[PDB]
Amino acid sequence: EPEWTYPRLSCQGSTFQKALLISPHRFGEIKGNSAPLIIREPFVACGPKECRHFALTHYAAQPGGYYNGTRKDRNKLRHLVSVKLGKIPTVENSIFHMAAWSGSACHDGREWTYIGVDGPDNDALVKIKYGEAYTDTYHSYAHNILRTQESACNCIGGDCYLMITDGSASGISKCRFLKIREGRIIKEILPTGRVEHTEECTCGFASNKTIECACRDNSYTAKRPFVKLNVETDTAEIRLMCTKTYLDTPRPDDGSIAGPCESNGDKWLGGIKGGFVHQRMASKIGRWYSRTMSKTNRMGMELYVRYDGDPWTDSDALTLSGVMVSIEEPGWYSFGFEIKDKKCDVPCIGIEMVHDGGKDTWHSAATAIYCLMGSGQLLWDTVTGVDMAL
Amino acid sequence: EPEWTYPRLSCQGSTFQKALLISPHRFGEIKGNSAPLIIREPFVACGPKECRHFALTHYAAQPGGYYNGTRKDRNKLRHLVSVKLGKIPTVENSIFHMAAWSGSACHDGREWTYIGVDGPDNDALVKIKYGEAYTDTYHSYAHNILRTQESACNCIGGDCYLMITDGSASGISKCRFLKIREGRIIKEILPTGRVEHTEECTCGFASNKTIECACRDNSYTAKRPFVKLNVETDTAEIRLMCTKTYLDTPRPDDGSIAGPCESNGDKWLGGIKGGFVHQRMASKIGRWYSRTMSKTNRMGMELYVRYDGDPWTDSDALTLSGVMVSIEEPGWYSFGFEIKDKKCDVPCIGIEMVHDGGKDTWHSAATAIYCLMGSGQLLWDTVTGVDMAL
Amino acid sequence: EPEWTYPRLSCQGSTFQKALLISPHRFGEIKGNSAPLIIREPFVACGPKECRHFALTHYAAQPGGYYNGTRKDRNKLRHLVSVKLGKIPTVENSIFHMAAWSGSACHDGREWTYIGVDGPDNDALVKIKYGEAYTDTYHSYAHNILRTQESACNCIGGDCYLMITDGSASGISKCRFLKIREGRIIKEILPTGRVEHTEECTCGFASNKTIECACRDNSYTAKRPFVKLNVETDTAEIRLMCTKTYLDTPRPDDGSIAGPCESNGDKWLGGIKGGFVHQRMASKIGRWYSRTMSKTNRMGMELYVRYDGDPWTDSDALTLSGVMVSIEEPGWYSFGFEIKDKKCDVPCIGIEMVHDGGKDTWHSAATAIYCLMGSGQLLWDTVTGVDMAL
Amino acid sequence: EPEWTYPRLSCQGSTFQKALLISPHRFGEIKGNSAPLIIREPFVACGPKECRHFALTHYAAQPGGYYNGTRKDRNKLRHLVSVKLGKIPTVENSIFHMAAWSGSACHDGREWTYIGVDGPDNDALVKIKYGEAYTDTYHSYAHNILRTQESACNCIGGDCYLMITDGSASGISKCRFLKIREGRIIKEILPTGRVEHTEECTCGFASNKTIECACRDNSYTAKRPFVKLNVETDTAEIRLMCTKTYLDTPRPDDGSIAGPCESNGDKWLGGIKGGFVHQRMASKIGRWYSRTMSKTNRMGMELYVRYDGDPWTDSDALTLSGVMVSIEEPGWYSFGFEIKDKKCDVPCIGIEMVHDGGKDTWHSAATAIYCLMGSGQLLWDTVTGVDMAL
Ligand SMILES: N=C(N)Nc1cc(C(=O)O)ccc1N1C(=O)CCC1(CO)CO
Ligand SMILES: N=C(N)Nc1cc(C(=O)O)ccc1N1C(=O)CCC1(CO)CO
Ligand SMILES: N=C(N)Nc1cc(C(=O)O)ccc1N1C(=O)CCC1(CO)CO
Ligand SMILES: N=C(N)Nc1cc(C(=O)O)ccc1N1C(=O)CCC1(CO)CO
Ligand SMILES: [Ca+2]
Ligand SMILES: [Ca+2]
Ligand SMILES: [Ca+2]
Ligand SMILES: [Ca+2]
Ligand SMILES: [Ca+2]
Repeated sequence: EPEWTYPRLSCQGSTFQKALLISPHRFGEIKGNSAPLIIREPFVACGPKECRHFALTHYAAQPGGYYNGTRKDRNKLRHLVSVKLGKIPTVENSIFHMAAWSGSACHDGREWTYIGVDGPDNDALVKIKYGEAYTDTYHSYAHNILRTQESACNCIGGDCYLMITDGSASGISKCRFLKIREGRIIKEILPTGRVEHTEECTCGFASNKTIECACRDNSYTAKRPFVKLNVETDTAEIRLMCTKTYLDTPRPDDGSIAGPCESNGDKWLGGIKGGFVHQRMASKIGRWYSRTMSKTNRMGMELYVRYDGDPWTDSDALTLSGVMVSIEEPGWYSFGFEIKDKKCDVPCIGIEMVHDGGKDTWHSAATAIYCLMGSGQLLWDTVTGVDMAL
Repeated sequence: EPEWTYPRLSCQGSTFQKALLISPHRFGEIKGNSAPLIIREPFVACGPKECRHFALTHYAAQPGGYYNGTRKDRNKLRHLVSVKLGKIPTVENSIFHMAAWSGSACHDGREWTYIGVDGPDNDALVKIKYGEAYTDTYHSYAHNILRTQESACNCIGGDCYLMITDGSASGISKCRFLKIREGRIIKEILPTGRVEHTEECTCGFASNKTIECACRDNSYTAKRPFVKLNVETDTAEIRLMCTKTYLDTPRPDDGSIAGPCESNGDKWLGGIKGGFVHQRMASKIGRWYSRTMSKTNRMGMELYVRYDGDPWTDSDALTLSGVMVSIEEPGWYSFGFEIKDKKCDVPCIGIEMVHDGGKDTWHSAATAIYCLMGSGQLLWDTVTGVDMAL
Repeated sequence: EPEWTYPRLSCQGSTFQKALLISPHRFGEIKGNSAPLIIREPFVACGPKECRHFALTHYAAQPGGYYNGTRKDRNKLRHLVSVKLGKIPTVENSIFHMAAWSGSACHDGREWTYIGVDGPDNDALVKIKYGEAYTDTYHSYAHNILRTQESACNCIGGDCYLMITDGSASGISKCRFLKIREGRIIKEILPTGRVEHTEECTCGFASNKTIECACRDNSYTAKRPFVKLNVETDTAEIRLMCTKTYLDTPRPDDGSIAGPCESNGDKWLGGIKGGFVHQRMASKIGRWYSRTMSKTNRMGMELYVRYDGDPWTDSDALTLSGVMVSIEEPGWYSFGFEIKDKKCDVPCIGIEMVHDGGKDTWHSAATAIYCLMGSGQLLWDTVTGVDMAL
Repeated sequence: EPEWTYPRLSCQGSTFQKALLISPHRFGEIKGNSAPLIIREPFVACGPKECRHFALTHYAAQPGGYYNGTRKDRNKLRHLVSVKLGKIPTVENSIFHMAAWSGSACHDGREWTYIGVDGPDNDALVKIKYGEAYTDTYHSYAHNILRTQESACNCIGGDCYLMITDGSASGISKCRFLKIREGRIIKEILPTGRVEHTEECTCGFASNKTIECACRDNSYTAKRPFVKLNVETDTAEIRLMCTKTYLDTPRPDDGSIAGPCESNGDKWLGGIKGGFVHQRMASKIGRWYSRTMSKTNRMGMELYVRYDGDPWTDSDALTLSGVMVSIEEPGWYSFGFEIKDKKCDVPCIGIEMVHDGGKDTWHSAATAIYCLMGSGQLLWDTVTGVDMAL
């Protein structure tokens, strides 16, 4: 009988470097003989023995004949699939866990937990799966597209925590947190503080007592709402990050937003999921973030870091760590996960590189990875190498 | 040495929701690069560690060149194949267990048992397989298409029970039950009661002492013959279900059949295999059934439920639970199986969604799944998303 | 540490029935999307946990571009490959063990032993492989196409026995036997008796003290040379079978060969590998043989059996058991192997069904299987279902 | 908990024979249905239970649409992939370990260690991976294409040794050695002696105290620099081999280079990685080398051997052992690895057979293997069997 998964100290290191790239459409030529699935919202989650590359497929492949609708998000064909990290997600390589248009997954040291959301926008549903068995569900509370993270949930000692949210994308979406255990929701936490809008949270353990999240506000601010969940008391609390380096997209020039740490500024309506991961140290804490290069568009991607301080009250601009993707290459959703080494965890940042060619063609993505290893500075940037017209 | 499989209490819950969809032909475009097998009569069966998606292939794929004959049922090329639940049944993903045009399978907690039927219609044969070894056979008694369930057999404490049947589809087909153990038939039970016609039974444990089956009568009634097998004495007994919600197809308006619980009514010649599964509770019993939406055609699919009572004498109409498939989408064979969680069994209903385009083209099917999870009502319906002309 | 494999009593039963068919070219249409390997000389061998389908590929696939030369036998591209029994041997499904144009394999209860032959016809070489390591070799003695069985070698208590042969196909080819152990040849046996010609032997355990073989004589007789190897003393001895049902192809009418059990009769130059397997009983011994239906051509295939007696002196015609393949369907090489059940061995007969369309096109084969199971008579025959022009 | 890997005595034998060939492009016809990856610099490395076929892919396949650039070496798309030895490295069969344009790997008896190099030529990076976790990095010291072996690193008792090098290909490239343990570099050795140029080293254990390497000098000599690393003191030392059979390409006639063992002779600018492996004996040492057949071009490949002596001072010409590849067939990079049998190691020599058709088409390679087994002489040569125009 295996033991439960706990957050440990991150491995020694001080910089991020190009780790691996997964460009399934470098094989989808009309001339080729492969069949990569058309997907979006990819994310990596790892257990003690393996890392898995999850994603949301449109139950279609390239080359294929159902490209129409792949640019849309919610529908009755969307499914959450996954391949082992390092394998091209093809029709046969892949595994379909369930039907869903929003999802998350996390391993608890013993078994996998898959989360999926599907159903009518006004009464959607969150379905928990433990291994091969469907174990539970959660209903919509705001009755407007119940959705989840699009990144790994976080398990500790057997209890897993997962952010959920219901509401308008241009209005109010108060997020919620579910304390899931062995597939069954044993609790539902109501966060305190700034909650006008909080979705697509990238959560991770800052320690054995706290989980933090860098989220997305789609209608009020270019600042990223920041969650701090006290695992010990299952209580949460949110409030806009205070640094000058706004991590959302779109966003105004750094420092452009006048006022205290709670000022939303101009709506800058819209947003994007941002990478975020922790570097746990015996007496210090590293916080790595990623943000698109273009301020208005999803192009490029840079890495930031800030050791210690309270993101809630620290307005000091973050430290630039590197360019993971140039402005000529797509830089869309991003996320964090942590590989488990023998005695330490390895913080990494995955990046969704969408191949957008309009609604008239297929719409898929590549997944570039970057992990903490060694010292110095980020050396190389990433490219998908795909030519959509093939 | 593993221990034997026993039926346990179902997991807590009170509604069925869309679980997973397997549409292998969403990848069989002339333009694509995949190779899904052309099949029919799919069914899921699970062991303690995994669920497998079995089916009957025509040893052909799409796109391919042997579409002629795939709409026929019995032949020398038909084989029983299976992939793990969650994988697309393709030429390479699949495993061929044996040659057969009728089949069943069930895991006994230790090893898989595959059942296959093939041979001349007048002297067909039932072949039992235990793991990789061919272990036994059973001959035709009525000498007219010896056939079996097309759904999982049920094992308890090591002994597995399987319904078989021989006879005319428009005449008399007295079914039989085989008590198989470790691949060898240690008994053959002769059911009592209504037996003029009883085929394609969907059986499952109602408890540790009884196995129940919702079967098909192809020539006498629109009511479903109902089997109750006393596992403790290996004795059976059949008699037409008594509810007003006739579960066969075709069928007349509910309550249309005048008379007592034994009235067959108009022949309504023909039928279809219907889903059926048990929800075991400490002091109550849930019985879930499925029936096509159209009364005359195999279109649509709805879920029913009836807690307690004797289906043999209860004429009270079943309770509508939801629409798993609309009348615009194919709703063919259906069936039940139960996923094994750590401490409870999860009742599910699989549905065969055939892609019928006439005998002039390929004839294959998708498999939509629905499982008990959480409460409330069924939220979403299922679609194959396939456009046969591609 | 696993224990060594020993021959046990066969499972109870008294007839052979169609078990499984492997027609990889039912997916090689120019229109399809699969890639089955072009092969020949297939054979199945099983260990305690799995059966494997070995064969000799021309390192080519259908559809493909290297069909020229596939009808030839020996060459520098031929490799011995294998897939698990039940999987289609495709480019990706397959595993390449070594380069060879003649081969054999057998599992000893602990690890697999692969045998391969390749090299110049005048100085060919036999290479033994144990798992992933190349362990030994044996040189040509007659200096004319050193070749081996094309069926499984037989291991007992850890020592494996394998027939080898060197010589002209139309002249003298004295076969030899190698006692291999853990990959290394610890002995070389020189058979006694009739040895003018003895190749492609189908060997199997008649007991814990004797291995028997039905072989092929390519230039002297239509009778099959018969080997009896005393495992206990590692001594052999050969002499033409004495039944009237000649099992070679070509062959004259049964009983046509005048004289005693040693008469070769007319050369009937040429031959074919024939199926042969043992049915071990507490006090009786079943011997099953297969022979093409046509006397002059490789078409059709029938099953024979003879309980007890000495094939060396028994001239009584064998008992016809059934038609595994009609005269309209190809019936080429055949062979025997035995599946291992929990407490008994299951004798089976595999059949090579070649798709011969001349040297101007591809030349591949299907593998039909038949195993002992239950009683009565053989019910169905086998067909490849392949239309070479697709 | 498994124990550490140590070098043992090689298995008994005295000759090399054709073992296995991996020609993935025997399936890349425009007409076929397969997808082999376009690669280069292949190499095999084995652990106690399996051998893996690593290589450097251009993230492209045949047939495909990105053939331009595959003839170039360094780029942002190159990745180190690997399949189990015996499987065709296809898009789906393969696993991508990391992004790199130079690499190495070795198993330490417990877990795999993958090494990859990528980044700007002037500030490249060496990334160590232990299983699924990124563990360490090493920076460029000469600031000119930091690169590594292109063959397996060598682990002993848990510590693994890997040659690295930085410098000009036509100038000075002083190589370095990294003592890696559990993914982390615990030491960096600076070799003594001739070091003007030393790259692409083929290293292997000559004993439990010494690792030897046959390297490449790209700008000064046709003689192969020879490394001897004292594992016991982690000290190294290099000096040009002294035999008359120059093993580099290009090279002048044997014995053409006048002078003592340290004479570089004419630049013969350029080189190639050469095969080299040890045959450990109780009291003797076999050293096997390979060298292209043509003196000026990468065509053909022959095997050499020299028992005992000091390659540093022995000028006696090596003993010709055989022709693994004729002058009509490509003979490019070559390398050594050792399969692990139950009680001994099996020395083998892999050969890279590039399919060069100019920069206007794809550029991929086949991998022919040869291993020590039995006695006598090398019997057969190897051919790719590929016709690039298909
Ligand atoms: N309002 C949103 N942020 N929605 C949203 C926006 C985008 C985009 O801008 O590209 C993509 C997907 C979604 N999503 C959906 O459409 C339903 C689920 C969800 C991703 O799983 C949001 O979590
Ligand atoms: N009389 C029947 N119910 N036969 C039957 C009917 C249909 C259909 O109406 O679609 C499909 C398959 C069968 N079957 C066969 O043709 C042989 C086996 C069997 C399914 O495995 C019946 O169990
Ligand atoms: N003389 C023979 N029997 N040779 C022979 C004949 C045929 C045939 O008639 O179809 C096929 C293969 C072979 N073989 C070869 O060509 C080399 C090896 C061997 C099969 O592995 C013979 O064992
Ligand atoms: N100077 C060299 N020897 N470079 C070199 C030469 C060739 C060739 O001549 O064919 C091929 C690859 C490389 N390589 C590169 O381009 C970067 C890494 C490396 C192989 O991994 C050299 O180790
Ligand atoms: Ca925003
Ligand atoms: Ca494939
Ligand atoms: Ca009916
Ligand atoms: Ca003959
Ligand atoms: Ca040189």
